[PDB]
Amino acid sequence: LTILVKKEIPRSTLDSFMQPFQSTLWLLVGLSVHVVAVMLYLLDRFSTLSSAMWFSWGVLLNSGIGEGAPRSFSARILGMVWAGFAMIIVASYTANLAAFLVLDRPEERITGINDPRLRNPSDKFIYATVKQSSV
Amino acid sequence: AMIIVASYTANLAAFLVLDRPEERITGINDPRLRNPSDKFIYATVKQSSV
Amino acid sequence: CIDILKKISKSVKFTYDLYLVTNGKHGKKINGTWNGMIGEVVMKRAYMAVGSLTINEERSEVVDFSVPFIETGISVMVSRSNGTVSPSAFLEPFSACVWVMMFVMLLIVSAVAVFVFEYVTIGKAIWLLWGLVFNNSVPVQNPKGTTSKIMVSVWAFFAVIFLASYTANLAAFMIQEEYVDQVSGLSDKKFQRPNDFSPPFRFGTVPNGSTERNIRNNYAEMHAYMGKFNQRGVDDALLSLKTGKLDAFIYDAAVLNYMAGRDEGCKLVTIGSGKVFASTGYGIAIQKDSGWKRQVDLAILQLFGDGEMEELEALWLTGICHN
Amino acid sequence: LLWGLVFNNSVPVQNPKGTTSKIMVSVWAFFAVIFLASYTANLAAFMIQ
Amino acid sequence: SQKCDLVTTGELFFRSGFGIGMRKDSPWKQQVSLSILKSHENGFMEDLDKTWVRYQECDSRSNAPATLTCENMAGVFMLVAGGIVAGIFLIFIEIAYKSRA
Amino acid sequence: EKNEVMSSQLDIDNMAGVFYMLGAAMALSLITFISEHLFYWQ
Repeated sequence: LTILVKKEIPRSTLDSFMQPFQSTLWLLVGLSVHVVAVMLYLLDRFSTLSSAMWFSWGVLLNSGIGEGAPRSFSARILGMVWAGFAMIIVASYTANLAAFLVLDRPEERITGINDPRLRNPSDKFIYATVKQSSV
Repeated sequence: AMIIVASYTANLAAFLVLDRPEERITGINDPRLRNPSDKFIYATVKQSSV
Repeated sequence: CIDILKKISKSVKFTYDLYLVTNGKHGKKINGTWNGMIGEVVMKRAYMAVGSLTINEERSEVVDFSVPFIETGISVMVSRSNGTVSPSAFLEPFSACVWVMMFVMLLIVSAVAVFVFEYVTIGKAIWLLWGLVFNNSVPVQNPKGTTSKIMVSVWAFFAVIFLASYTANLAAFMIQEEYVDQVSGLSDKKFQRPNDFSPPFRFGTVPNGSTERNIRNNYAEMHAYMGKFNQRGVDDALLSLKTGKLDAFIYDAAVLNYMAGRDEGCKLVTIGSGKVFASTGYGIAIQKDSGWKRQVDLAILQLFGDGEMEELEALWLTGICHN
Repeated sequence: LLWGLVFNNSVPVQNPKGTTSKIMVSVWAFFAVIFLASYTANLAAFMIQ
Repeated sequence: SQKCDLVTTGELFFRSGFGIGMRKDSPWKQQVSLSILKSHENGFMEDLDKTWVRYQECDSRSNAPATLTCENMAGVFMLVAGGIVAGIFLIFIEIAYKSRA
Repeated sequence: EKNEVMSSQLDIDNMAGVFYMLGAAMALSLITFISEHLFYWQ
């Protein structure tokens, strides 16, 4: 003898492509990209317009199209810590998708014939027995 | 080359946290305990309550 | 079964005359004559055989048998380390629709490229679109800076999404993966061709027993090759399996499951599926036309009516990593 | 340019005429793959466990 | 196995078997269990299982742990296609700005 | 036992200290420009 129940499906949530887990956060990150480009252009202003319009998104998206390195090496150090931030951002993004994939499956199984769900007859666990049976 | 480096990363991540070998006993009703064998030497201190 | 016999003491009708058999293990028809416990149950030397013997056709014809109380079956056991092969891809890596929609997005923006080129080497531009999502680090001709250069950043963001999804799927399945390689397919063909497609397999059986007569009545063409492997002793076969000097040991899988649960590690396992090739039962031998066995079987069903043998199985037949 | 090494920069890089420094670029690029693999593996390891 | 959305949870709560009903002291208690042994001898019971119950229809509950499928996920590709016509409109805007500047 | 839950709507407290370490390196650039401004008088 065993017990048959209904299969509950822990659905895959394939819709996470348009979701992905931040979902309120990367917008202000993209705004910080723009104001960091303004920081670079203002460092190079008094002592390069398209390198403000470009080369900020490209170094985090791994396509470096622009005016390249600034003549000020301090702004080059700022770009260094910037792209290091980009590196840990994309690494953490991959790591948390891999976490979101296979982390948990919700509990469906009963703990055998000595279940406290079974031992205490409650309303939400309706059992059955076919009439005039051996059991 | 792309699928080589991707599979390399994936199998390092697999090798890291895949298995931990079993050390724990299954409580007081262990078949290791229920069958007194040589490799599980038990102890009791003398003149004790247990 | 000694505890079962103590429940026969509980069903108090009989007292005991114990005896340990000395010549022959179970019993074999030798020119009609029977040795073993069958040789004891004939000639009225023994009446009730409580030893772990199976109910069989050539045995039930001689004497009266009881109801079987333990489900038994013949299988094999191996000490096998397992694995899997992902054959040259991720077995069907993505959904194939997006895996060809990559080829669609190679072609939809070729028209945008050939339109903005007037503002032409579109074949160069096509391998620049391949120098897109895959990280190529190859030198790339760039335009004067326009919406195509916008689309480079767009599809670079898409490239990060692509490689992230691929790495996440790869890590997902190469963590979550089952391992079954060669359980039951070879048993009727490789094992029915034991050395014809492979270096030869060291089989595992016993000298005397019902399994030898079964395998000589069903698959006798392999039992002659099996005749080089007639290991006396179950633990000796276990140690020969530990030394790699055995392929698999053919035996009743109740004892095999018990010893596999009671293995030190569990490199040594059963077939795993539980698909026993035989399906028989363990019972008690009675003299023919002895009316007591009816009331004995009534007490056997009395035992069955409360499930004490599950508790004695928790007392006796319980393993370690058989879970 | 040594910072335009292990971190994937995609920034334009002045290259020499081709010598053992260019050998070392490939050496530290192999090291870069080892680096990013180790970092991603550790990150996934703790953010699961 | 046949119908989906149905799984069994535990293990053998009882242990039994299926026999043949016979009125008591029937002479056909002979050879019936021996024919069961004969059907066991050739594996004819397994042939009957191949006839009926060795046919798996619904998938197992091993836990597919995950899946390869991403069939409806081209909303990023739809955002790409919506940005394509925005790029054509912005090409017209850049033409207007070239005419201005 | 206890178990593990997934983490969506990401914990924003990491990027705040990321911005903190960003602005920390931002402050060095101004005094580096001032040191270069004093290097022209030497």
